[PDB]
Amino acid sequence: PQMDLKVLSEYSNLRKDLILKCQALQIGESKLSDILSQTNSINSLTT
Amino acid sequence: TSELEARIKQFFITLRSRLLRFLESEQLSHSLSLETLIDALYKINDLLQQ
Repeated sequence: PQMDLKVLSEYSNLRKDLILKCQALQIGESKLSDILSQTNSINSLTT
Repeated sequence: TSELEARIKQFFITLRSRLLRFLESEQLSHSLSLETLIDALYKINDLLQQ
C-alpha cells in the first residue's frame, strides 16, 4: 500500500521508483522479444 | 509495615515494567519497522537495477 513525515515521503518516493522499475522491466522485456523476432527474420534472410 | 510498604510497591513496579517490556518484545517481532523495510526495498531496487 501507500502512505516523521519525511521518511513517509521517502517511502512513497521509493515506492514510485520501484513501480517505475517493474514498469520499465515489462516494457523492456516485450521490446526485447520484438527485437529478437526482428533480428531472427533478418538472420533468416541473410542465411 | 512502612519498610514493607516500599517493597511491595517496588514489587508491583518491577513486575509491570518487566511485563510490558515482555509484551513489546513479542509484539514488535510480529510487527514491522520503517527502517528494515526500507533496507529490503533498497535491496530490491538494487536487484531490479541489475
